[PDB]
Amino acid sequence: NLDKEIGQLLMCGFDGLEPTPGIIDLIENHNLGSIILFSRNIATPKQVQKLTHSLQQIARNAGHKRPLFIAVDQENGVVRRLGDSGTYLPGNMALGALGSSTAARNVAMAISKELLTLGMNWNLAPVLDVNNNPLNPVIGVRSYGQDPELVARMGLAQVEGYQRGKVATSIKHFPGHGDTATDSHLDVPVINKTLEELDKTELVPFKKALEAGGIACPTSVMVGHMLLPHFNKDVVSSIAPEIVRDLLRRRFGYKGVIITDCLEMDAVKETVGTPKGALMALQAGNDMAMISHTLAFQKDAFKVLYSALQEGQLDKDEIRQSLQRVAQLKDQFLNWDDVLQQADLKTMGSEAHATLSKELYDRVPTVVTNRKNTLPIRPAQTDKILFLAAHVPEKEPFNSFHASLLKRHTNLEYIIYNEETPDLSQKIQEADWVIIGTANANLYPFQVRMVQQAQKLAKRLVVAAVMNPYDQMCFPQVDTYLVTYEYTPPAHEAAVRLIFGEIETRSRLPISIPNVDDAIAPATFIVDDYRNDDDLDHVTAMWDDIFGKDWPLRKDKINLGLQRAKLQKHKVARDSQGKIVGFVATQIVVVDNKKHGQLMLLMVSPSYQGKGVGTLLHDAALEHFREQGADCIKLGSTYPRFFPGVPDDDAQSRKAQAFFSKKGWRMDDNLVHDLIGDLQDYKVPDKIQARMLKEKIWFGRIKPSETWELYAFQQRNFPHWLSTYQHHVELGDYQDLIVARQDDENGRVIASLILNTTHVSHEYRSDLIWTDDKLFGERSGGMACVGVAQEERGRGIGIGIVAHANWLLKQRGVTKSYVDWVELLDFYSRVGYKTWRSYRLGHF
Amino acid sequence: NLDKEIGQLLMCGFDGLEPTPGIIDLIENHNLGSIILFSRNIATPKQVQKLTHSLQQIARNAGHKRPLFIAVDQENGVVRRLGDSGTYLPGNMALGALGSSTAARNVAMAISKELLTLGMNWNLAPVLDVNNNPLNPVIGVRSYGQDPELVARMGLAQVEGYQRGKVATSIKHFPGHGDTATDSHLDVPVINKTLEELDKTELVPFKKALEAGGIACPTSVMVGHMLLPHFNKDVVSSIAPEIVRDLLRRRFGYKGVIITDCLEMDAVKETVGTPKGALMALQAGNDMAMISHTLAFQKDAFKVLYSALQEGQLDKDEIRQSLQRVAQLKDQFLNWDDVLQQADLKTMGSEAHATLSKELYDRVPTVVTNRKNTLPIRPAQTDKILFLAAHVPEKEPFNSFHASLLKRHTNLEYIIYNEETPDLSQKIQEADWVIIGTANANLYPFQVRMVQQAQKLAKRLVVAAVMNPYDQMCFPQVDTYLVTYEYTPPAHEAAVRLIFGEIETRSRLPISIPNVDDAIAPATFIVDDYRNDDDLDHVTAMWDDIFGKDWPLRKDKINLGLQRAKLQKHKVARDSQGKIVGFVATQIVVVDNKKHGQLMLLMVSPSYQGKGVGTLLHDAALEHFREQGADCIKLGSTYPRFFPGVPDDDAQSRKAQAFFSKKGWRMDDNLVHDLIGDLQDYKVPDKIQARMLKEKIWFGRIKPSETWELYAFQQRNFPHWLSTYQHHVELGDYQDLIVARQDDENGRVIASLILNTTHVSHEYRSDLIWTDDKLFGERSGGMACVGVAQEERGRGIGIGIVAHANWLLKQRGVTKSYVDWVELLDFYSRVGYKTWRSYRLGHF
Ligand SMILES: CC(=O)SCCNC(=O)CCNC(=O)[C@H](O)C(C)(C)COP(=O)(O)OP(=O)(O)OC[C@H]1O[C@@H](n2cnc3c(N)ncnc32)[C@H](O)[C@@H]1OP(=O)(O)O
Ligand SMILES: CC(=O)SCCNC(=O)CCNC(=O)[C@H](O)C(C)(C)COP(=O)(O)OP(=O)(O)OC[C@H]1O[C@@H](n2cnc3c(N)ncnc32)[C@H](O)[C@@H]1OP(=O)(O)O
Repeated sequence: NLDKEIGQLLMCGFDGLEPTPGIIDLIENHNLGSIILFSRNIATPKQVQKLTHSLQQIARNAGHKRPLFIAVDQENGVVRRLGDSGTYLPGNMALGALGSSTAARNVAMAISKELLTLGMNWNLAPVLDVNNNPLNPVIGVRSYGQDPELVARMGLAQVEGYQRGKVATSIKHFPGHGDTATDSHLDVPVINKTLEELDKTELVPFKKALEAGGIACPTSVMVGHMLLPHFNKDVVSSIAPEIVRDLLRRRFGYKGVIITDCLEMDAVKETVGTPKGALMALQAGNDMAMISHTLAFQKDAFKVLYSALQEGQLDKDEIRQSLQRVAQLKDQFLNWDDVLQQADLKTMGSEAHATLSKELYDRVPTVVTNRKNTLPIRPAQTDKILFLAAHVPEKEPFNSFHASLLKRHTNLEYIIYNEETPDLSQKIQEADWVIIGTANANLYPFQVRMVQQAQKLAKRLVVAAVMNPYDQMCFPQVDTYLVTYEYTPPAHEAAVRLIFGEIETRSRLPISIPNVDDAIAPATFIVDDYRNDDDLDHVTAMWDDIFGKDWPLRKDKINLGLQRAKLQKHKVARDSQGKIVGFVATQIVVVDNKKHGQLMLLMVSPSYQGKGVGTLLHDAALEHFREQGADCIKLGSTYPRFFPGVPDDDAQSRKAQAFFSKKGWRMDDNLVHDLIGDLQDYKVPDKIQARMLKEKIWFGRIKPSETWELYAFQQRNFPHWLSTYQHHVELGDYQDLIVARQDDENGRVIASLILNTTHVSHEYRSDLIWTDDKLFGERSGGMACVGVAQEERGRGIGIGIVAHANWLLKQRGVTKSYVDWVELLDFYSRVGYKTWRSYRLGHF
Repeated sequence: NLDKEIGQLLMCGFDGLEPTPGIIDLIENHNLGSIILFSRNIATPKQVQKLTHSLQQIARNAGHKRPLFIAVDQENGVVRRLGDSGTYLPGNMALGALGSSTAARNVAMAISKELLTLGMNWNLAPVLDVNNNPLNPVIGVRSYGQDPELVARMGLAQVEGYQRGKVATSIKHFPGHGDTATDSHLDVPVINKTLEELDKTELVPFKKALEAGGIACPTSVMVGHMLLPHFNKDVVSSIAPEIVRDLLRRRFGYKGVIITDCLEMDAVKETVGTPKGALMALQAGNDMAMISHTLAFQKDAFKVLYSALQEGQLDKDEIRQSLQRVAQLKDQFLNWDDVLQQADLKTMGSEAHATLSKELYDRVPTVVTNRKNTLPIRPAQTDKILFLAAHVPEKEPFNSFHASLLKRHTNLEYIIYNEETPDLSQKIQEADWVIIGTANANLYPFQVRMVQQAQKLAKRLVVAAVMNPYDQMCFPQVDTYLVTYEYTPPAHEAAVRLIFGEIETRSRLPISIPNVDDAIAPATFIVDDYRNDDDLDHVTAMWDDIFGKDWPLRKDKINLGLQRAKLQKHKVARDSQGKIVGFVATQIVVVDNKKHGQLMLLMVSPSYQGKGVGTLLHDAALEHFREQGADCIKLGSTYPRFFPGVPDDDAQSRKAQAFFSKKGWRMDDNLVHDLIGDLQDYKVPDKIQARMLKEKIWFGRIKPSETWELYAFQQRNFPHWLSTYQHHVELGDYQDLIVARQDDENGRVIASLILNTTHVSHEYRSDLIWTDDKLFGERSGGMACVGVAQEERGRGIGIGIVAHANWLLKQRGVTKSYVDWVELLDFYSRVGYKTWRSYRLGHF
């Protein structure tokens, strides 16, 4: 009935660097729909492309309707299956400490690119567990931090990032594994909390992800293994319908794929059979069962499901809906052509991703205490440095630390200390500097003793914790302590750079360290909602301060720009004393029925630039868009607008272009221009008069009863402008809506454009805001949305109607004319317009 | 201015039950604007009225422009000044535990009523401090609870309630005194937190309150005395401009009054002079200084300000702004007539408030643990009960507790234990039941010993913590433990009621008790936003369960009512398993440019009524209105609409009316009716045909070009209906818009009404939803917004246009006609309408 088809509901691993006979059977006979891989299987880039293609080949020959999913746990920091095949980029708490959702988004994009070229098309990530427990072993630095809002902010960003690169996601571990001291792999963790308690922390990031507007909403959710007595005290969360069906499916109304964590962990293997745990998972409402590692359970589980399917121990109607959800998920990401074609090995962003890693990691480690100003250290060449590193329970992970120390200082001793290590007192007292490397000392007593010992003896001690940042809770006497949030080579490089004062701590602890309350606070800026009643004068002053030379702009024009923005969301940045230091403007517009986010303006005061304020505001902007589902984002705005893209005619502006591309904005190669035209003594050239006379073209306004003819025109020929014409009509600016007609005032509309003139057009028209005496004057105007019908092209009408528009402006007393956002410079050269300012567009 | 005027910026108290020469001097000569009273000054209702009236007269007599403010700390739990002059109603944590914002609002209203009648017109309250510290001596139960969101919720509701009752407020203590173990009256409390930290908890309730839309936004804010080293490490927040101006005035942009806590507290007096401190307070940016007790300081402080005014040590410009803010505030609440009248002491709601006290306190105390099912106790008359209570550091608080037990049991011994108390072991073992009253045992070790002692010896133990609820942290072994949240007499009464099983625990701990993980969790219901894609069928089902008998209503009509709701915010209530058990519907509409909140519908499944679900949904709705500033609230809705008020034709609906009035809704004495009229064979009466023909009145549809004539009519004569007409015009239903014109189809508009007809009117018209075969059926229609110009009344037009309306409807094939929400029954009786259903309206 559904015997072969139920293979799509599974995900299974294997051992080695090429397909086993096991998984070949499962795929070919039992229609297995998803694979999972680990470092065991990741040989190296060439081997993996082959491996993924091999599995894919066998799947197609075996007659699968859709291609396999090939999943992996790529969380990036401490946990990372790529190894040396792919780039080291910051893991979760590292990113949390870094504090930029944009940074995290980019990391996920960079990773998905790498995974997709190798054949991975499903990253089991991100982790949305919240780390409010100092002693959490399993989810330590795998969580972004202690604050559920920070976890949401960063989580959404990565789900976007990964899925933006055509790779599926799984937010985990539902309902929240971050609050326990118990490890899921070893024992059964208990979360003794009610739904009300869960709503306040655990579920915050999950709720926010599920409610995301578009690409930032995850495509699957993973249910970990934890006991929740207030919901189900008999069985673990993955197989309890109170957690899966009642909470995730019913309450939250989640329509996507639900999958389990590995059913071979002791939390479910030592409560029931892993083949039994597979049945109870799908009974609870899971769409999918995970069985990584040991084949035998994979065989059993399959036969367990077949028999249960015969009885009626599985609701056949529910399994159909599950198979439907898995089909939908596959159709979103998978197609046979490019799944088999494979991409070239150089299409991994290896070089670009490498320079991202260097750039990010310099902003990661935190100096937590520095009571004696030991850091930065500036030893003399002949000073003896003792570097003591803890043993690990990857093999010698503190060797990269050692390497990085060597680049700065060679008179160095490197010892890996453990429980057995003979007494090192004498070395500690003799050395001029002692550096100790802890790795979860708060879980490994020998490290705490080592640090406490050295504290008594060392001349100058510094302690770097490279796993969880909580270690100093065990030795608060230590005056100088820092954290790297992960033991990766680049995290150690950055940690050494920090120690030698090459770099400066910019990150902020995403965590509380118990018994350590004098944490060092960097200068912090906070983002509030813009309040026009209170903030307008300051924003006005900021504009003149930054743009006043080339773009002087009075308070009311700024206010017009800002107050008329659709679905607006403007923010300011304030220092600790509430003084405004930066501003960002923002609107959302619908085009083709896609939400479009427009970043209208981003600016910060000169004396406060280069402190991360721009980045704060910028992230607040994209985080808002992200939640709203504004997935197509633009630099500058259409209407209303300060700039259509990024100014190009001064250095500070071009510098701001680099700022934006470096964050991930795709800037255009070519420029875009605003034109200026003198009309002092403008006459319509005779050739055009004669042409328009010969063609029998009529120009003039549209009347209210004729509006439909102008809308009909725009709908057929320039639908992207209809809303602009409609906006003016709402204000009653009919005198600015000029049309060309055939023969006379009753002929069909064959062309049109939008005039504007200072003091004539409605006060809420932002067509021309540059009315300062040093730019365009009082006696100023312009035109826009110029267009001729397709049928009527090549009769000289376009140049006619523009030339007429110039005449009309001259009639109104206009001496200086503004043609905004155009490219055909030779066209407007024929009627006296030379270029005024240039911009480079950007989008995302 | 300016020296006389500065007295308006001061608040001073005094000794006795009549004016001292001291304050008489301050009022008469120094222009003191505000008084503060304490228990010293309150003896009895009669004498307080005489006191407030005397103070008020002297101010009037002495030539004050505006009345004195008369302030008091009336927090209602452990902090009260009224004593027995006013009703005992639940203090803060009692209300947090109770869990209803409507209950907190209703308390404040009752208290502001009692205060005003005595001449007290400023309550220094509510406390928005968040109590996340288990050891907090000041601000224990004075805080609503641990969750800042709960504190905001209740805080807004009380600020509404007090100001609703024409009494001023001061939210306190900015920036948030909830997190310390140090007491402000004794020593300087330190809050070592950054702005970013404070924003997470301390400042949440203050921000929520400051951003409230209308009456729930507070009119003053008090700044406590606490050291914040990250902002200012030299002086306490009261006199630190980094807290007062930079944070409250600039960053939050608050425009109301800022006032200090008492400048006589040791935090201010023992750091710097109390006179000196008043100068620094106004320098920091405070509007108003408090000096509650000592005449010498009140005298000196004034002398310090007069000299400070001379130099220019005070920004004179800033003082004028302050004086204007005080003037603003006084003008909002105070006028000489009411302030000099002494309202009858019958107009204190004493008997009603007594009833409220009883009703609420039954929903207050919580049974926290009851492992042995000791509660409820059922002692035989001859059993011996021993009651041991802690000494206080009032009188003998647990006394009332003693009196309450006596009523249930005669054989009872009562001993107030302390440190000196000789051993009591013998009586404990001998007693059948032992009851121990603790009063912050976690602060007083002798109580912990006493409980530990009894834990082993006593036969059957129950422990009642009557101050802070945290006491069981000191003795988790105790199986049977309850808490009252305050030692007021009715809190104790309710506690005893719970002990003997007369009542049952309905509250939930608003707090976490350390070392007690097994709290008795009652079965709870959580409220989410209504999702129409998931919940429509269930809400439709729920409708049929509850109203299906007399009001059968199809899904699409329910969906129309709900989706067309303006500024909608609908909620559902689920149980732990996500099953929907209740629904509330809501919209906001603007009339006279005030926001009007409309409670469209409130319903819960029958099997789930009487479990607090209606209250949960109800409060969620009122919290939303309160925040939005929708201060005029209605039962039912205008357009769209299920009901215009509460139905009256069945018992369940009449019972639901009681439900609303108990919560404080004002229900009308009279009813309001929907009408039904059979048109099967209707004819226009001959007398009316004549009258119309005689008055030469013309009827017919309004044409699009004539729309302005209809709007002009409605504007001049029925402004409250304009928006409904406009709504129908947007849909294009001109064929339902009938007018009366003078002679002719071109005559002035003199009357109008709105028709509707099933399958003829636009699909989004909700005029008539009752189209079920058993109600009005498919051949159905109606009229609304029937109105004759005031200059044209008594020409039989009203009856003419309505008689015409029936005719037109009959022309359409309508047999049953719906006239909704009317009163003039005899009028519609003349055209064959009898009453169909009746509703009682309700407002707040
Ligand atoms: C569509 C439009 O909005 S167009 C208008 C854009 N505005 C302008 O053209 C002119 C005004 N420009 C500005 O206000 C600013 O220069 C902005 C908005 C472009 C950037 O604001 P800033 O606060 O300087 O940004 P931020 O401080 O995050 O700068 C990031 C860079 O500064 C450096 N930096 C930031 N903080 C630190 C720190 N604590 N220590 C050392 N270096 C730092 C980094 O190198 C970082 O990356 P990059 O050098 O690779 O670019
Ligand atoms: C605009 C319109 O909506 S028109 C109104 C139309 N709606 C209806 O008529 C629907 C029919 N009625 C109902 O659905 C419900 O009865 C409602 C909505 C009126 C009230 O909902 P309920 O859930 O019953 O209210 P709730 O349970 O909060 O309180 C009801 C009573 O039970 C009591 N109660 C609640 N929980 C408990 C408990 N755990 N133990 C003991 N008593 C309790 C309350 O104190 C209250 O007592 P009171 O009668 O002395 O005031």
